[PDB]
Amino acid sequence: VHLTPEEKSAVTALWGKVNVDEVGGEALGRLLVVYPWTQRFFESFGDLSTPDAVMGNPKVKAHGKKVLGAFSDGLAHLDNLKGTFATLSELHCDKLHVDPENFRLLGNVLVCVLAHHFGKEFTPPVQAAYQKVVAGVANALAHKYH
Amino acid sequence: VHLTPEEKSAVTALWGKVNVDEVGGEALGRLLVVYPWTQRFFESFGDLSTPDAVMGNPKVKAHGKKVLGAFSDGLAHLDNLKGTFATLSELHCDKLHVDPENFRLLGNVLVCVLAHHFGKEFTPPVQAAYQKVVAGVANALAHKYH
Amino acid sequence: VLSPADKTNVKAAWGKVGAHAGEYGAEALERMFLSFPTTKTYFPHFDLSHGSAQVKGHGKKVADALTNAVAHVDDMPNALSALSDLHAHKLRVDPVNFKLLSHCLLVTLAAHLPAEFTPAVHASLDKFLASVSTVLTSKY
Amino acid sequence: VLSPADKTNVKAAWGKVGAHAGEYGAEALERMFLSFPTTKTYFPHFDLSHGSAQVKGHGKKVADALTNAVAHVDDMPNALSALSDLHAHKLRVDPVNFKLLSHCLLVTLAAHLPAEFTPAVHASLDKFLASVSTVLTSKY
Ligand code: HEM
Ligand code: HEM
Ligand code: HEM
Ligand code: HEM
Repeated sequence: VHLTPEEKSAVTALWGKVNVDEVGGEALGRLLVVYPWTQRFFESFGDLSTPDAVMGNPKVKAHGKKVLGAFSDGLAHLDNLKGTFATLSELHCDKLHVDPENFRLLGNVLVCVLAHHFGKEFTPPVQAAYQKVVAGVANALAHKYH
Repeated sequence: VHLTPEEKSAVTALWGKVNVDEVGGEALGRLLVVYPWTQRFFESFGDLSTPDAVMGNPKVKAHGKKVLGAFSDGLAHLDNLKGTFATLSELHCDKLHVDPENFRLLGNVLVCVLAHHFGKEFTPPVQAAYQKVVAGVANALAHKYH
Repeated sequence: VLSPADKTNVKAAWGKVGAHAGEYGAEALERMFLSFPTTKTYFPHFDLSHGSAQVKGHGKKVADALTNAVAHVDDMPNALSALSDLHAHKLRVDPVNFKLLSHCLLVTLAAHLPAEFTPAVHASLDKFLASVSTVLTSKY
Repeated sequence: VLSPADKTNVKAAWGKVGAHAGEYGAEALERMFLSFPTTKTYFPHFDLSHGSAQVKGHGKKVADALTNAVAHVDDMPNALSALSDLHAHKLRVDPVNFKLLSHCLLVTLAAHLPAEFTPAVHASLDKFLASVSTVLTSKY
C-alpha cells in the first residue's frame, strides 16, 4: 500500500512463516462464526449450524485456502493491489454479489488469526503494517464495483 | 476522485447557485445540533444549548462561512484536493486535533442542506456526484494525519 | 433514546409525508443505489432501472414499515419484530448498509419538506432512523 | 444480546487474563494508536510513546472497567452508567472509535491466550465488546 520499506520487510518476513492452508481455513471459518450473516454466500457448503460444524467443514477449509492463496499472491504486488485484483474485483461484484464490507471483516479476522498464531512475534508495529495491507486489499477488491 | 465529466458539470452548475455564507452557517450549525458530540471543539463559541442557540450563534455562522469558503476553493481544484488541502490537513491534525470522522459527518449534513435548499433540482444523480465530492474532501483533509 | 420532543417531531414530519410515503421510499432507494453502489449487491434479482416497478414496489414496503414504526413509536421493538427476524435470518444485510439507507431517506425528506425540515426536526428524524436501524439489526 | 454461553465464554476468558489485565489494557491502546493513528486525536495531553506511564495507567483504567463489566455482565447498563455519562457528556469520543479499540483488544487477547481464544470464544468476546460499546455510547 503506502508501506515503508521497514513495514514491507515486516509483512514479508512473517508471511514466509505462514502455513496458508491452516490460516486460510481458520480465517474463513472464524468469519462465518463471528459474523454469522457472512454465511449467506455459502449455503451450498452444508452445515454451518455450529462453530464446530463450520470449523470442520472441508468446503470451508478449501475455500479458505483458495482465498488466502490469492491474498498471498497479492503481497507480491504490493505496489499495485489495484491491478492485481482487478479481475477478482469484477467477479465479486458482477458474479458473486459480495458486499465489499465483507472484505473488511475478513481482513480483521485475518489479523486476529495471525496474532493467535504468532503470539509474541505479532507486535504492535507488525500489526500496524498488516492493518495497512488488509485495508489495501479490501480497497483493491472493491475498486471495480459499480 | 472519480468524477465523470458530466458529474463535474453537474457539481459546478449547482454550486454556482449556492450562497456560501448562508450554506456554510447552516451546515455547521446543523452538524452541532444533529451530532452534539461535535460541539467538543467549540466551547469558546458560547451557548450551544438549544437549536436556536446554535443556529443563530454569530460565531457558528462566521466559522461555517470560513469552512465552506475553504470548501468552495476545493471545488476549483477537484484534480488535486490532496494538494489543495494539505496545510489544512496538517493544521486539523497537529493543532486542532480533530478526528477525521467529523469531516464525513459534515459531508453528509452538507448534502442534506443542498437537498433542503434545491428541492427537486438535487436529483439522485446530482446527489451521487456530491457524495463523491464530499468523500474526496474528507479524504484530502485526513491525508496528513499521523 | 427518543425524547418526547423527538416523538412529536417525527409524528409531525411523517404526518406531512402522508400519502407520498411510498414514492419517497422508492426515491430513497434510487438515491442509495446511485450514491452507494455496493448496496446493489443485495438486489441482484431486481430490475434497478429508473422507474423499475420492483423498486416502486419495494419503496412502498419500506415506507409502510416506517409508517408502522411511527404508529407504534412507544413499542418499536415489538411492532418491527418480524422485520428484525427477517433481516437477521434470511436477508442477512450487513449492518453498515442501514446507515446508508437512513442517510438517503433524510435526503429525500429534506428535498420534499423544505418548511418542516428544520434543524430540530432533522435531528429527531436522524435519531428515529438510527433507532429503526438498531431494531432491525438487533437479532443479528 | 449476550446468550448464557457467551457470558460463560467471556467470564472464562477474562478469568485467565487475571493479574495481566492492566498490561493487556496498555498493549491494546498501544496497538490502537499505531494501527489507527486518528484515535490519537483524543489524547493530545498524553505522552503516546512506548511504555509511557500515561498509557500504562490508562490501560489499567480501561481494563478495570472491562472487569467490572464482566462481573456485571447481566447489569451492564447499570454497572457502567457513570462511564456512559463521562463519554457522552465530557469526552465525546466519536462512536466509530469504539470498534477500533474493541478490535485491538481482541488482537491482544488472541496473542496472549492462544489456548482459550477459540472460534466460539472469539465470537463471544466480540459481541461483549460490542455490547460494552453500545452502553458506552447509549447517552450520546
Ligand atoms: C481477502 C479477500 C478475498 C479474496 C482474495 C478472495 C478471492 C477469491 C477467489 C480467488 C475465488 C475463486 C473463485 C473463482 O475464481 O471462480 C473466490 C470466490 C468466492 N469468494 Fe472471494 N475472496 C475474498 C473475500 C471473500 C469474502 C470475505 C467472501 C464472503 C464472505 C467471499 C465470497 C466468495 C464466494 C461466495 C466465492 C465463490 C466460491 C464458489 O464458487 O463456491 N470472498 N474468492
Ligand atoms: C469540509 C471540511 C472543513 C474545512 C474545509 C475546514 C476549514 C477550516 C478553516 C479554513 C479553518 C481556519 C484555519 C485557521 O484557523 O488557520 C478551520 C478551523 C477550524 N476547524 Fe475546520 N474545516 C472543516 C471541517 C471541520 C469540522 C467538521 C470540524 C469539527 C467538527 C472543524 C473544526 C475546526 C476548528 C475547531 C477550527 C478552529 C476554530 C477556531 O478558530 O477556534 N473543521 N477549519
Ligand atoms: C431501516 C431501513 C429498512 C427497512 C424499514 C426495511 C424494510 C423492509 C421490508 C418491509 C421488506 C419486505 C419484506 C416482506 O416481503 O414483507 C424488506 C425486504 C428487503 N430488504 Fe429491508 N429494510 C430496511 C433496510 C434494508 C437495507 C439497508 C437493505 C440493503 C441495502 C435491505 C435489503 C432488503 C432486501 C434485499 C429485501 C428483500 C427484497 C425482495 O426480494 O423483495 N433492507 N425490507
Ligand atoms: C472499550 C471501551 C472503553 C472503555 C471501557 C473505556 C473506559 C474508560 C475509563 C475507565 C476511563 C477513565 C475514567 C476516569 O479517569 O475515571 C476512560 C477515559 C477516557 N477514554 Fe474511554 N473507554 C473506552 C473507549 C474509549 C475510546 C474508543 C476512546 C477514544 C478513541 C476513549 C477515550 C477516552 C479518553 C480520551 C479518556 C480520558 C483520558 C484521560 O484524560 O485520562 N475511550 N475511558
